[PDB]
Amino acid sequence: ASALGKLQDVVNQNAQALNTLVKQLSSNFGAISSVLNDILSRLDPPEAE
Amino acid sequence: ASVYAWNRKRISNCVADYSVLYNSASFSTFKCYGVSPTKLNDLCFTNVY
Repeated sequence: ASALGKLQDVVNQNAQALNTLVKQLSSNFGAISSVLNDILSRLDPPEAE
Repeated sequence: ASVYAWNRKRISNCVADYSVLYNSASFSTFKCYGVSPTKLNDLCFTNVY
C-alpha cells in the first residue's frame, strides 16, 4: 500500500491546512471570548469594537 | 462589614432582575466591566457573588 506515496502526501497536506484553518477559528486572539455572538450580546458597540 | 473581612454571599437558582438596581437613584456609582448594564436581563450566569 506504499506505492501512492505522493498522492497521499498531497491529500494529507491539503487536509492539514484546512484543519489548521478551522481550528484557528477558535483562539481568543486576546479578546474576551473566541465566539463573536457572545461578544455582541454581552457588550455595547463602543466596548465591543 | 469592614473593608477587610468583606462579606461574600452566593446567589444561584433564581430569576434575577437587574433593572431594579440600575433604576435605583441612590446608587452614585454603577460601573460595569466586561458587560453592558442595559444588556444584563438577556444573559444567563452559573453563579453570582
